[PDB]
Formats: sequence, structure tokens, C-alpha cells
Amino acid sequence: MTGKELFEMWKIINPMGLLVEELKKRNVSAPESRLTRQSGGTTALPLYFVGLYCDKKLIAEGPGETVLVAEEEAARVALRKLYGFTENRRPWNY
Amino acid sequence: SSFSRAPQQWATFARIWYLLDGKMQPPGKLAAMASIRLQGLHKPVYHALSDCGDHVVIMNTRHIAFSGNKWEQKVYSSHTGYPGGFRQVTAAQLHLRDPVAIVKLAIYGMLPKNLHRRTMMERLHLFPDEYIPEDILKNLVEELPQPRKIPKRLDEYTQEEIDAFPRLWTPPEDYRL
Amino acid sequence: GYVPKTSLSSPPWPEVVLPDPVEETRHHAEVVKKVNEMIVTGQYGRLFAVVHFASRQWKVTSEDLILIGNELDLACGERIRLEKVLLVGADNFTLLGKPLLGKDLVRVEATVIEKTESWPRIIMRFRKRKNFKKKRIVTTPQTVLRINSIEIAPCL
Amino acid sequence: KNKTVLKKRCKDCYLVKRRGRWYVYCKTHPRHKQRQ
Amino acid sequence: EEGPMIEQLSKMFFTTKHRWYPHGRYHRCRKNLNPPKDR
Amino acid sequence: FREVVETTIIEGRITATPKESPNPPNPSGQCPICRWNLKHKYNYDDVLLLSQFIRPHGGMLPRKITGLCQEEHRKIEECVKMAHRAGLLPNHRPRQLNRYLTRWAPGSVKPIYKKGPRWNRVRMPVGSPLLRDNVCYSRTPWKLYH
RNA sequence: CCUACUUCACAAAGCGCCUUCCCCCGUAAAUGAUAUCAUCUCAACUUAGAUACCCACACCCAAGAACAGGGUU
Ligand SMILES: [Zn+2]
Repeated sequence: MTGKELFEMWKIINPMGLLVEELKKRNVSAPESRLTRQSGGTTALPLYFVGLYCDKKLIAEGPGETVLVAEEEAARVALRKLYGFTENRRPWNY
Repeated sequence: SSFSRAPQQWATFARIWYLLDGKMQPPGKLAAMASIRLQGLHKPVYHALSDCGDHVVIMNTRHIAFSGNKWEQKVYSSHTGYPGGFRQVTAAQLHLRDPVAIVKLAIYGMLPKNLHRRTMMERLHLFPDEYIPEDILKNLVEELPQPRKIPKRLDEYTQEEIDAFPRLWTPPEDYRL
Repeated sequence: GYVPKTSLSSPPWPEVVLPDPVEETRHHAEVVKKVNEMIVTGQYGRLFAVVHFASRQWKVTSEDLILIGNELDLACGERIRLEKVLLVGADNFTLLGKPLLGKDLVRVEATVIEKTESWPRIIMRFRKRKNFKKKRIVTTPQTVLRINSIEIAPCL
Repeated sequence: KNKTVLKKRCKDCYLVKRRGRWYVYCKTHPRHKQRQ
Repeated sequence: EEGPMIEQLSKMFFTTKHRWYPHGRYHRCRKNLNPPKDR
Repeated sequence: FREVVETTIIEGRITATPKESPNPPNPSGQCPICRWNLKHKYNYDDVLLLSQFIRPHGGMLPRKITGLCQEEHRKIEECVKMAHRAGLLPNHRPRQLNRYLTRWAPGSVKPIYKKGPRWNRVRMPVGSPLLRDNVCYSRTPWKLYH
């Protein structure tokens, strides 16, 4: 699991719901899904960069070709952040 | 970063649309920037093989300015195939015929001579006026600022500025002008 | 020695006013302290290091592979402490030396995986019309290091 | 007539610079009209 | 229909016609089907 | 400044002396430009200065009325001309291509129909060669020929 | 392009008939600065100063080497 990030290992469907559940468990709140940036859109090669805000503070933010996809990505990122992963992680002691 | 792989990759690449207003600017001073953008040399990801070029919208190209006497002096010169088909045209004339042309030519010259040049040119969007199409406007992200600063004529300077500036000499009270 | 407002009276560039050195020093100290605190807390997550090995500079992290084109004269599986970590960075803070960081601050560890030869590389000379045609095949020896760990300390 | 060195022949003659070249014009003696 | 289709593609994607025209057999044979993938 | 007033009758009327600016920074200079310290620190850009040595219909004023050193006077004139060419003195007039830095009048320049080989090539003049000693400031000098 | 003529003859020619649509740049001349007159102005200025065509099996042909094109009521 050195290179392999989560979601490759534990594959899932509908991360938004999961996030919501996790949020509830944690803070007793629900996330808004704002759209941070977008080049294209009508071009046929857009770059929708979509956030996820909780009480006017972004917990995560992800990219995508389409808006739904972007949202999904953001959700995934949020999940990763929650579950002590990310690309950063910590090296692990051997 | 976080992110899954493909989406990250997409984010890294993805063609951004940029805007340039002409109006009083020199072509080629526009084109330097535009050419760079087209190439994708403004990205730290740049390679000739990767295809990282962005879109450049340029507007108000009818309101280009030329430095010195280039409107009258600068000759754009091309051949048809045909004997006696050597056409030389002064920049002004060219502009009058097609206002998009001058900027475009400059951009072309700036770009590397490889086959990608024409593809790069297709990501260039030139307009003679403020009227850009709707799709293109939707696409746009950021205007990078104009090279030439615009000198500002006396009508625009306002009174306060004038007051601030000193009057350097006394005329004779008997002088007409 | 005054000039009224024109295009060439004042500079094109804006005038920067660099701050007072005592205050600046204090600020720097504060920053350092913060960094130290962070280090203590384990608030970081994965480090990287620009290390200097075999005249090349390498941005390196835990778990990565590096290929050095020469013999190190080490048995494989031996562990190495790489000196000359001239950059050590992470999310939220970075440390650069002048040019090298101190040994107390940081250390990078590397296990030698394998010692090998390169694929055969062809040298070949030629000149027109002058019967000059040489051909030498070479295999430059190589070593593969696996960087295991970047330890970073609270010395600052 | 064309000349690289323009000279006034008469007092009525005058040098003018027009169209990026120096000319000599005289209202009395139009012979002395010269170009650069 | 071919040319029209090509034109449409170009319009969509902002690029020249030349890439959409289908390249020959030799070239395709040459192409690496299992390239060395990394990371 | 005086003015002729005609209706036959003719009269003369005086109105509003500029009266200088109060106290120059370098006094005991010989000129309006010289005293202040704009020896090499003006251009066509700056029209608040140029308009001071200009007639109501855009022409220059003479050296003897302004009181400018001759070398400077010429420069000033050139600047004024440039400004006019640009379109920076619209309220100064006798009674479509954008422009700046024009040394020659637009009419009176024949096109560079045969720019020669690079070792003897024809160049389009941009700006005046009077304004060389103008403060270049950047590490390269002014490219007066394009 | 072929109604006569002529070469000719279900056509194709000329010796026959028909149609043919813009500028041009050197100078000349006002007002007018630098240089309070004057001066055509590489001073600011004012005068003399592109439309048309083109674009949706078979058999015969004013279409044609083949290919293509037109017609087949
Ligand atoms: Zn002086």
C-alpha cells in the first residue's frame, strides 16, 4: 500500500453520503458544495474545480471534467482528509 | 495534494482561456505574451510534446497602435503563385482590409516554425471590437494586464493633478499667442 | 533636489521600504519558534530532502528509489546516512541550509538494494571520406539506493 | 531638377523642407526650383 | 460523412484536420501496445 | 496674455498672467526646465509640462518668450509634435490609426518596400534621437530604430 | 457564339457575328507654428486625395480519354 492511495484499495459508490454520515458523527452538520473555479465549460474540455464547505470553511476541494465528477472528487478528498490519509500521510516506521 | 490520479492529471493540464484587450497597445508586444501563452511556455509543466498550450482571446484589434511611423512604413509582403503576383501592402492598408490580420501575423511569426504552430493558431481568438461571442466569454479566465500603459491626454488628467503640477515660467503681460 | 510628477521623474518601479532590523529579527525568531513547536508536535506529514550524492542533487522522500551511476563499494542491505541535505521540506514549512544543513537538524537514511551494470552504451566515431570508423561498447556500473527515512529534529 | 547640394541662386529664392526632402522655390525665377 | 465529421471534430476541440485523418498500417504496427507505465 | 478685439474698431485686452510657480528647487538656472531639474526627465508622455510652452492652436512658442536653452527648446518642440501625433493635445487644434513616438509626419514617409540584407538593413525610426540622454533607467538603452 | 456569309452540313470552325465595367501619388494650392510678417505641414492641419460569377442496373447526351457531369415523363 506504498504508492496505492485509498479508494484504489477500498473502492466504493456514492462518497457524498459517506461524507455526510461522517460529518454527522463528528460535528453535527452538513456540507455545502460551492464551485471554486472553472476554465472552459462549453469548450468540451472544462476544468471544474469544486469545493466542499462546512460553516463557511472548505473541508476539501477537487477537480473534474464535469461538475458532478468534480463534486465527487471533492468528497473523496474530504474523506481522505478525515481518515488520516491524503498523499502526505506519514512515511511509516520500519 | 490528495486527489485521485486521473483527476489530478486533468487539473495539472486542462486548457485555460485568457483575455487580452488591445486599445492603444503595440501588436507584437501583445503577440509576445499571446505567443507564449499559445506555446504553454508560461507553465512550469512545458514541453513541446505534451500539448500544454492555452487559449488566448484578444479583443479591440482595430484599436491597435504602432510605435513610430510603422503604419505608413511597415510593409507586409506576400506572393500569390502567379507571375506578377507579388503583393506588398502598407500596414495601414492591411488593417483597413482586415483588422484582425496584423496581430495575427505577429503572433504567427512569434510562434515556433514546427507543425504545432497551426494548431496553436487555432486556439487564438482575435476580435476587432468589444463584441466577443457568448461561449468564448463563458470560457474566459483572467485578463493578464496590458504591456503598454497608455499615456493619458489632457482632457482626462483632471484639475487636482494640474494644480499639483507647477507653472514653470512667467510670460510678458503683453504677449498675444 | 526636487522634480515634479512626470513619466521619468520617479522610478517605474514602486519604492520598497524594508523594515527595522530589530523588529525583523524578533519576527524571524518568533517564526523559528513556531517551526520548532510544529516539529516537536509531529504536526508535519511526510518530509522531502534535496540531498547531494555523486555531484548530483536529488529531491528525495521515504520509500523512493535513486540510481547512482557508479560503485559505492557497499554490500547490499547496508544502511547509509546521507550527508549534505541542502533542502529539507514539507507541507507548512521548509528548511534550507547555507548551503548544507547541520547533522543535528536532519538526517536521511538509505539502503543499498542492488549493484549493477548499465545496458551496453555504444560509442562510435566516424568521419567522411577518410576511413575513420571506431566502435567501443561500454557498461557503466550502477547502484540503486532506497531512501528509507528522513528524521528531523527540534534543533533550531 | 534634382540636386544633392541645394543652393539659392537669387535673393527671392527660399529653402523649404517638404515631403521629407529639401526643395528650393523662387516665385520670381521658377528656373531655380530644385529637389533633394 | 468524413470531411464534415473532421470539421466538426476540429470545431469541438480546436485543432487542425491532419491528426483526425487515420494513419497507415506500418505505423500502427510500430506503436507500443504495452508501454512501460510508472507511478 | 493680450488679445486683439475687433468688431470698424480694433482694441487690445490683457487677461491673467501665469505668474510662475512660487520657489524653484534649483534657482539660478538659466531656463524653466533647467531650474526645476527636468534636464533629462520629461517626454511626450507628460503633457502637463508640454502644454506650458504651447500656443492655443497647438504650435510652439519662441525661445525668447519662454526663455529655454536652445538644446532643450528643440527637444520640447519635438515632444509637443509627438504628443500631437498621438492625440494628447485635442483642445489645441487649428480651429483612423492610433499612434505614438512618431518622429516623421505620417504623410511624407514612403513605405519600406525593400528592407535590405541584415548587414545593411533599413529601420523604421521610433522616437526622437534628441531624447537619448533621457534617463534610460533600465539596463538597456532606448532602441530609437526599429 | 453561329442568325446570315465562308469553310462546311444531324456538328466543329473563321474569313463571320456578339460582349468588355476602378484608382493611381509627382506635384499644385488655402489657414498656420517653431521664427507673433512669410512658409503646401518629415509642425499640429484643409483641399485637389468592389461588385459580379460560384455555391441543394441500364440507355441517351450540346458531358467526356477513363473517370466524372446532365437527361431518361
Ligand atoms: Zn537649462
